[PDB]
Amino acid sequence: TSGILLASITGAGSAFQAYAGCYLTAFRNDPRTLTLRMDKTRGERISNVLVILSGGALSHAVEEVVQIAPGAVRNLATLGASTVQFLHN
Repeated sequence: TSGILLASITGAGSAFQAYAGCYLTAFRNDPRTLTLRMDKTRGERISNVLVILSGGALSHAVEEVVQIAPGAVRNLATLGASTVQFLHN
């Protein structure tokens, strides 16, 4: 239960370093979804990000693995969470 509050992510987007050399932008285009665009990885290889959603409607955190190429997008439901963190899987 650490991260940025989802309420602080807007349609404009915010950029994160998930782990060394791996950068992504998160956008919140509606209150139910989080859109992740992969921006850069070491060697431009497929990412290996762990997304952790917590708080809010969630009594316990939920995690999702995101393995996508730079330039690709992953949409995920936020499940009423308050908080999100990006880490290395």
